[PDB]
Amino acid sequence: LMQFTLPVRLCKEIELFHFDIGPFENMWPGIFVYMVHRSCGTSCFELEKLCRFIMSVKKNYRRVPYHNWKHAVTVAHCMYAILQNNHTLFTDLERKGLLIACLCHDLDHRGFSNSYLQKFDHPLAALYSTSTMEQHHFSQTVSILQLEGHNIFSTLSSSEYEQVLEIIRKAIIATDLALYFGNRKQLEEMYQTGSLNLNNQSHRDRVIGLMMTACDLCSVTKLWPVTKLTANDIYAEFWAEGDEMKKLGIQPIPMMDRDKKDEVPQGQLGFYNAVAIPCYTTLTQILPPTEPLLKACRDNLSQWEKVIRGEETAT
Ligand SMILES: CN(C)C(=O)c1nn(C)cc1NC(=O)c1nc(C2CC2)ccc1Nc1cncnc1
Ligand SMILES: [Mg+2]
Ligand SMILES: [Zn+2]
Repeated sequence: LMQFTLPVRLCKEIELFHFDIGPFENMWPGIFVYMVHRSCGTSCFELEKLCRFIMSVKKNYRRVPYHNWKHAVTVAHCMYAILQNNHTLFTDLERKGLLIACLCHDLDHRGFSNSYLQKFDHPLAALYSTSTMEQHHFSQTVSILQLEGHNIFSTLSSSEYEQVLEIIRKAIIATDLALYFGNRKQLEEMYQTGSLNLNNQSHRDRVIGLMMTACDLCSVTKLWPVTKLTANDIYAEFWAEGDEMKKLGIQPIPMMDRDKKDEVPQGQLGFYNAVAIPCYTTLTQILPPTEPLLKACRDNLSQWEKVIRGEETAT
């Protein structure tokens, strides 16, 4: 067989949750295939269809500061690390579907929130009244799957194809952060009452939802220099959206106002406490080997505190 390999440093460090995929775009499809071959298997996908699918997905991501091709592969790699360290817990269809869900989860993102689309009266807001962008991301995934020579699931039965698409659909919808709050609360009680049951499909759905949120935010789980630089990229988008809110004569929320740039360290503090820490805490309870995500999330929370006390800088 033709096995995918990586340089020595990458081969070792890709197994770490805090791996950064690096600045060479041309290496990211190779890295994604390697992760697919090792987490799923070399026979999960025809290599020629996968490559065509990968390059078609890449083409349908946009040149935006944060919600771009690099973010898709990064999110997929966080899922890879969760799968390799919990390998006994997941089905064949789930390994197949989830890495693909992660690659496709922000397809055709123009760098604007569901809220901006509602206030702008974007046509997508008419079509999908909730999880607007996320329903578009799924719609874009299905389009690509339906291109000639792009059916990477061609060997699945009709009912399997439908299950894996349903895994992908729910995984992509779960990245709507507005749904994460409710989902984490439900999973918290379920765990603390001992009712959570991984043979319960509606419970699997919620756990995978939580893995998708964890994967989606995994930029807060990287070494500090990666986390700090990546924060410029998301705020570059938040600020462009705030400008656009102002153009509609609407005051943006604080994190999207580029005039409130000096309040980023406190807004980050707010975000780690209200969102990130709860997220990885609950994920660590349910999947103990996902610990290093929460550790690295706490370490970066500590770094934002150092920035607020002026012991560290945010260039
Ligand atoms: C709901 N709330 C309160 C928020 O979304 C929120 N409020 N503030 C003040 C910041 C927020 N979010 C982010 O910073 C953020 N969001 C996403 C998701 C929503 C798009 C992802 C990463 C984020 N950060 C980040 C990224 N890469 C490196 N380091 C940090
Ligand atoms: Mg998204
Ligand atoms: Zn995302």
